[PDB]
Amino acid sequence: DPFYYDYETVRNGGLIFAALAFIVGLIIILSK
Amino acid sequence: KKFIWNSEKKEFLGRTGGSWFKILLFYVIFYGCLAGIFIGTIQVMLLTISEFKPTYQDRVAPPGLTQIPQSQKTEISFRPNDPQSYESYVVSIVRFLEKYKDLAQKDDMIFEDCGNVPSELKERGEYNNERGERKVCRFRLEWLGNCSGLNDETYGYKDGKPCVIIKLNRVLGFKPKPPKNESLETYPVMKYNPYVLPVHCTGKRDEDKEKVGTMEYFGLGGYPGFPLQYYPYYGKLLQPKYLQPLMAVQFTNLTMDTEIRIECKAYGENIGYSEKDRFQGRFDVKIEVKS
Amino acid sequence: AMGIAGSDVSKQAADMILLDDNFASIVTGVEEGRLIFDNLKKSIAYTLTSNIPEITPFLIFIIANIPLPLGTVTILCIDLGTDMVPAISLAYEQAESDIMKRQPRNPKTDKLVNEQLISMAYGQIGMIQALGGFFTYFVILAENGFLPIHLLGLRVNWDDRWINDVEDSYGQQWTYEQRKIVEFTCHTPFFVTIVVVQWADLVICKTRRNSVFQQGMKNKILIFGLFEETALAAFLSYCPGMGVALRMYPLKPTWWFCAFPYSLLIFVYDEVRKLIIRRRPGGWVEKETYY
Amino acid sequence: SMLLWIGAILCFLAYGIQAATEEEPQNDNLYLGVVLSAVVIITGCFSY
Amino acid sequence: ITGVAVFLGVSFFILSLILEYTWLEAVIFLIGIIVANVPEGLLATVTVCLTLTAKRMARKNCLVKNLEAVETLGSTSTICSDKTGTLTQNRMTVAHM
Ligand SMILES: CC(C)CCC[C@@H](C)[C@H]1CC[C@H]2[C@@H]3CC=C4C[C@@H](O)CC[C@]4(C)[C@H]3CC[C@]12C
Ligand SMILES: CC(C)CCC[C@@H](C)[C@H]1CC[C@H]2[C@@H]3CC=C4C[C@@H](O)CC[C@]4(C)[C@H]3CC[C@]12C
Ligand SMILES: *[C@@]1(O)O[C@H](CO)[C@@H](O)[C@H](O)[C@H]1NC(C)=O
Ligand SMILES: CC(=O)N[C@@H]1[C@@H](O)[C@H](O)[C@@H](CO)O[C@H]1O
Ligand SMILES: [Mg+2]
Ligand SMILES: [Mg+2]
Repeated sequence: DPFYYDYETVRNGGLIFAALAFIVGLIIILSK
Repeated sequence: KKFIWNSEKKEFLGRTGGSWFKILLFYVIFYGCLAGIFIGTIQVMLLTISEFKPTYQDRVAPPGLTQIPQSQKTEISFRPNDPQSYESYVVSIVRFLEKYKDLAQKDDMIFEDCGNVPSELKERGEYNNERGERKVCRFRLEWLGNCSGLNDETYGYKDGKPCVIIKLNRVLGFKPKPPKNESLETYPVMKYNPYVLPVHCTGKRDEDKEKVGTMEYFGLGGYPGFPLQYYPYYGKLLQPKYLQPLMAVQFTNLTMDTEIRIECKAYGENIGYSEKDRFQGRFDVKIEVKS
Repeated sequence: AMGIAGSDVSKQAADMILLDDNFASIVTGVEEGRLIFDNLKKSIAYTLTSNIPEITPFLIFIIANIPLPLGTVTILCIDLGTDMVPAISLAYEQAESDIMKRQPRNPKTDKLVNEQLISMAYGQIGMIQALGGFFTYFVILAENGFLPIHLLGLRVNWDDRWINDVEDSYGQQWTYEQRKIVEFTCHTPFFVTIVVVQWADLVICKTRRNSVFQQGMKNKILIFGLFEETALAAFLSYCPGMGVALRMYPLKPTWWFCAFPYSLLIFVYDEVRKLIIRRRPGGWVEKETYY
Repeated sequence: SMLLWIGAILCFLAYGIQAATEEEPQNDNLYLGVVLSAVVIITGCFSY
Repeated sequence: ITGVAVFLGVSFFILSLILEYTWLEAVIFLIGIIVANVPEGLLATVTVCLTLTAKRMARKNCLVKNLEAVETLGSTSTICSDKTGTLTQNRMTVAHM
């Protein structure tokens, strides 16, 4: 049915991006 | 403290007259530019949407169950004796049913007699304007039983024992799927499993359940379900003046001068419900006929 | 005074103490002073610009009786959620030029929040920022068949908690919670878009005079903040049940890039003005816009 | 801090006026005052 | 800040009743418009920023009892110092031979 979205997928997708994003600025700010 | 009106430098509101003009020009040009961008961006967005089908329909996946008399709080309270008390309620019924008379469906060209019994859902092509302006299935007020607005009670409607119908939210492309024969909760007030989507109403509250003993359902062909044949809806632009199927209920023995609650539940495979939306395929009402 | 070589009474009276007794601190002292003074101008501006898009929906919400484009909850996530981290980062910015070379400000002639700042943020950057937000707002609605032209005056029937037969221009019927779930879902990108534009406003407000590349993006705090801000926003929409606790629902991917151009346009506009300030020390660019 | 305070009290006062007039009004303006005031308290604690 | 806010709130308060809105709600807007206009997060931003700058002063043994005093040194136009102790080392010391 065209009235269903695999929200959980992009939901998890977003989670992943944000989690990854945090570690990146973290790496940057803790530059050594 | 507020003497910026004038100065030796001829500042108006603390500002020079010529420069005012210069600022005015900048703002005007700039603001026009932004709007010109904004509108142009919007024009794009217009062209990213089809004119026949919406791009996203996931939100309306659970259908809804509206009522004809839209009470400020789903509550009906009035005097049977007093016309004025129920006059306002009556008016709402009048407007909705106005576009349903046999006379209203004057043009045979745009009206198809679907039939006098439920029949196969009528798929009407792919949703494109390659075909023409598609056809609508009719619906006579006579189909409503003993709750006909313009017939037995043309202006009276119900002075006591009021009628109340439910309606399915008009939805593009919904293919209803009637429930299978074997459902444990299913109470078979009718045996029409093949071509009807049943709606049954119960008090929900035990106190209310006792309060109303019986209710009378009226359906096309004496069947208490939406006709599968009428659907699917093809869109307002594609199908102007499309008529939603109507199902009516008239309550029988009732408790007067008391408040009771009735829960109307649609059933079928393709129907969901939510404990946060009291109207998402479910239905509640508070009703009190005080004399 | 000098901590180890000074009278105790004088030290208490003094507003500043030197432990090492290195008189050189004064030099660093004024250096920081004139430096922090500027960076505050920068910092204050970033938050201020945000208010124009913050407030704007509320205004039109009354003017044209449309569904509310932005929730108060999200605003808090901007003023006090995302925006803060970049705002702190601004202070770390190094001096554009050697400040020690310039004269003391005059407390009458030069002020912290000048008239220019307002016109720059409230008048221009914020207004562009707001336009990006509305674009996204109109886009989402249309993409679910709620056409911009058709959204006028719709507020009244919209916010009613009982009218569940609202008609979209496509022609479908919607229940209260659904169309609310949409209004909430619509609110979330407005917030998101706000971060997208606040990207540009952050960069441009990193420098007053020199170009962006000229200053260089060596400020680690600023960089970490952008990622932190972005991550927070993203998480804010995709954590389990945010639409339950804070009434903020997930986002369909194409939404994220809704206003990337709007912000880019912002970045382009400020940079070209910075160049215009550079090329010519003429007053019109300076007096009107050099906050 | 004082200026923010005036807004908060103003938010708090606003909710009362709102509650009396409408029916079941949204707790938005109220929520605003609490956070606004809290900000000052937190700010004050840090400053002290 | 407030000066523009009142103007906006008042102007809206006018255009509110210009449209079919009652005094009862028109005030609610004027309050709300002025309210949401008020900056909120800025207070803690500025304060945190100020303390941070002082830290580096304290890193180099430059301390200030009053936090809001760091900016004053940069914003000065005239100075006056005491020759003894402040400028001198206040020690009789071998000068020239
Ligand atoms: C470096 C920056 C400025 C470039 C622009 C940021 C882009 C790459 C980031 C910022 C936020 C991100 C989005 C956050 C959430 C999701 C949900 C995920 O399931 C699909 C991708 C999507 C939609 C991401 C796409 C990439 C994205 C848009
Ligand atoms: C320099 C600037 C001003 C050029 C302007 C280009 C604009 C008008 C173009 C470039 C990229 C385009 C966007 C690309 C992505 C999407 C997602 C889509 O689902 C809605 C349209 C939208 C949002 C487009 C709108 C039109 C757009 C914004
Ligand atoms: C109907 O409403 O009216 C009839 C009188 O004309 C009556 O005999 C019949 O029982 C009624 N039926 C219902 C279902 O109300
Ligand atoms: C069309 C119809 O009535 N079909 C029913 C079927 O649903 C039911 O399961 C069966 C009982 O065994 O009896 C049949 O008559
Ligand atoms: Mg704000
Ligand atoms: Mg001395």
